[PDB]
Amino acid sequence: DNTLLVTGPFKVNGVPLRRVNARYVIATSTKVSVEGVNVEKFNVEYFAKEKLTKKEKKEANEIKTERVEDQKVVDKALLAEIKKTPLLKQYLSASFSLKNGDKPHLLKF
Amino acid sequence: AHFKEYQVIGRRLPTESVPEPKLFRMRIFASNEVIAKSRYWYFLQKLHKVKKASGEIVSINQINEAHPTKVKNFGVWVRYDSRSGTHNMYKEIRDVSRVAAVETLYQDMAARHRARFRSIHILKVAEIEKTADVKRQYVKQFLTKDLKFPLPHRVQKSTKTFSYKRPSTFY
Amino acid sequence: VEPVVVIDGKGHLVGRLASVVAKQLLNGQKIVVVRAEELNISGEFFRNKLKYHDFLRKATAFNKTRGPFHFRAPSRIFYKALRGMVSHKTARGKAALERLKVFEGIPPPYDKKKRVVVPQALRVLRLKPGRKYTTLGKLSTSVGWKYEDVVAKLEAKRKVSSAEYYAKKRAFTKKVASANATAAESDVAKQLAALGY
Amino acid sequence: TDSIVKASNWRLVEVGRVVLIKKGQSAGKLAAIVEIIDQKKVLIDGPKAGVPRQAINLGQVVLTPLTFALPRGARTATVSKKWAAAAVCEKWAASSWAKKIAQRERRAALTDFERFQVMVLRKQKRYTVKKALAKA
Amino acid sequence: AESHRLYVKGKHLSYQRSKRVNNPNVSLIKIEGVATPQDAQFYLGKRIAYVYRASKEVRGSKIRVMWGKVTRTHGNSGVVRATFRNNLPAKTFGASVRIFLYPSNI
RNA sequence: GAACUGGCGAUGCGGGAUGAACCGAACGUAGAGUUAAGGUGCCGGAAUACACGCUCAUCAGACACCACAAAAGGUGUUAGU
RNA sequence: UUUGCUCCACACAAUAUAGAUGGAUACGAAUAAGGCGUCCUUGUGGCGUCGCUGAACCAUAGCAGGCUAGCAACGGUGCACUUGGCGGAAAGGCCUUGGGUGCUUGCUGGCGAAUUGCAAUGUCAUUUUGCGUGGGGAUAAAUCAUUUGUAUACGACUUAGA
Repeated sequence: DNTLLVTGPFKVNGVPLRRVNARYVIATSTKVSVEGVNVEKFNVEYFAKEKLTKKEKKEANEIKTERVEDQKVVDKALLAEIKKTPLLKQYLSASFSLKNGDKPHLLKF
Repeated sequence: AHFKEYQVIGRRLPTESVPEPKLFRMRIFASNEVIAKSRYWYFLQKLHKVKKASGEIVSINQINEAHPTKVKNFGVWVRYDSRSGTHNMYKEIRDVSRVAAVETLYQDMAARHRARFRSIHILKVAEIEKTADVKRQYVKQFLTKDLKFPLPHRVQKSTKTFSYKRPSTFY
Repeated sequence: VEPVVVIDGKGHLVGRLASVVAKQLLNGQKIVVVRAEELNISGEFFRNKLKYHDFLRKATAFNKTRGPFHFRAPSRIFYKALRGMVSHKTARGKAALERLKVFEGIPPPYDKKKRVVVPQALRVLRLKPGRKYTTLGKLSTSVGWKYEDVVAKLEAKRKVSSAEYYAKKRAFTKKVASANATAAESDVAKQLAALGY
Repeated sequence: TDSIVKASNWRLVEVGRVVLIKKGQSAGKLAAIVEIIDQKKVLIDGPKAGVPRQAINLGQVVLTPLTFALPRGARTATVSKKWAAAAVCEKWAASSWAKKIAQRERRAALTDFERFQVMVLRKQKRYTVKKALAKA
Repeated sequence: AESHRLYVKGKHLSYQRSKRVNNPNVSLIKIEGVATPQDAQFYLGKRIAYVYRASKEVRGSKIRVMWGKVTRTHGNSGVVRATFRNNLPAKTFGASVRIFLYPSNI
């Protein structure tokens, strides 16, 4: 459904296996190789919300075990590729933000 | 506008009493072909008994400058109409090509005598091949040996509306 | 880009500075203008004195108290020139004009802050060398401002204190530049130089 | 004693003066002034940098402190030969003006990972400099 | 860190207008940093949010948002034209406003 | 007071600050784009654009209709014969 | 006037915002001249360097930024104190001494984050007021009415009265 499968990895910055919209990301020039990861398991039916009825109203106020060992399988294959070039773990752990004087039409990502 | 020079060659329409008319040629500074042909017919109506309905134009060709990177001195002879009469002037311009020289000539006449394009007639323009035939001091000033001069008081235009230091006009 | 912009009014042209500043206020930038006694007006001092006398003639005939008020301070002259360019009779104009305060000299809220200039309103960048100009403090004390000398004395005291500040600042920055030069040509310095810093 | 004046020299325009094109189609290259048209415009040529031989207004160029020998009205083969002989391109490159230009375009060409890297390196350099700022 | 801004600041200047007739359907936005239409062409199609506060809590918040987008450039100095779902209330002339980086082309 | 035409009267809209007649253009209700006449320092939407000159006024000048100035002069300054 | 008034701390409400979202980052003067460094005979001095914009400089990694372990230094920074100054133009701020305490991403590790489901400002600021606590602080005047006549159309003014 025209979505991008992404991961943090979850060990680095706490972002799980997820899908995002391609119009809501910035493709940086930083590139790592993801060969050696078996992502053909995931599809549109892998992420189902189990839609809620109108009667169940949350007045005041969990995770799939299949999802958590799938995350643990993929992220240990990603971090082995991360350890080759230096400072990528720190780069992926740090957040992105615009400082004073940053012009996004002049910035290269 | 930005001027170009054309040769325009035309003649009268051929009749049985006289075929092959004499094929007059003129050099016109104009913005384009339409203005060039209009000025050609204007000056031929000033010279000979012909008009556009009675004649035709056999050729129009752009004449670009032979050496566009040689610095020349041109002497220009001009008629212009003032508010009270008609006068002849001779002005000389140091510049790199004929079309740019007549562009600065039109600007100079419009600036110094308020003469418009409709009032200025270009009699002729010719390169002065020898120095000391230059007769105006404002162009003879730039012909001296080892000419050099400074440019005092540099003003640099800024992109920001606020500057964070007092600017300098050193050059 | 800034919360408050402090403009040193020295050497500026009155109309060009006012047309910059009025657009800044209407866009929503807070402006404070200091040293209003050192503004410049192009033209002879006698021409601008004659202009102010022509303005000073104009008053309401049946009651002078409701007429045009002829303010004499240089800051209020600048305020007049700027209120001419802001549509002050509307709520948007009033909200714009309350983002502005103009002073003679540099008061103690702003003597420790950073002063900027407007290069498209500076006299040395705008006028041809040779044209004559005026000083707004001289014109204003010619037409009736009473406080030209007390501002001069306060400005002399402030400049003495500021030079005492600047000597210490220069000594500290020479120490920092010396330490940066001696701590350069290390591996982190060469990597930063390769990366552009 | 002896008479003292402040000389106040600045950057004469003459033949052989090296200029930097400020704006236009070249916009940042070097040229050499071949001849002087009038007070406001000159004929320049920039044959090593690919600037064509042209007349140009003096407000579109910036004069550099570099000068070399040319006769007036020299054609582009002689201009290129004297430019290579005087070797003014690396003499321009050795200046802090050209280093500032190169620094500006390098900082423009940095990416986000390189910006993270310069932040880490600047933190390390700041640590060692502020450690040096405790003994003097 | 200490900064978390993922948008570009801008100012709501005015409506689209002639000398004496304004048009509230199109607003004029000064994005900071851009000073030419060629640099302003990067920001076309980006979402704009005007974020303001109110005293009365409506659905868990006292902060209300008005959404819009950049449509075209305006003039020679990098001002852009913006259209919103409901037009901006015209007391916000000079108010700050947020230009987000989505929908991104990079 | 007449001749030919176009208008106003009978007609709003953009421009000329303002105005029956001028310039542009004639009108169902809306959306998008492009313009006319007029403009782009600020009021005020839009270049404190670019280029060549001229002018310093102890009443400068700043745009058709249009809201005025002449004869005569000036080693002021510029360009010419 | 039945326990009122002010200040301090947080506790909850209400009230709005001309419009935070890394930092308003301090010589003066000249511009047909300067700034900085250095040297000397200290000057309107000699020598070197810089500008050509802030496209800078500083800051900037961590759950909107967690919980822990170690290394290297004796630095950097925040908070409440504390010593000494300076600042009256609208000072209400700037500098400094000492100790405490927390953090340190200068360097190397360990654990956590998901489900806000493909975005929804996704809520983190400061402005005023009230009501509670519990801890200090202090115990007035003005007006009407009477009177005066230096005042006066009436108000107002000037006087007096435990």
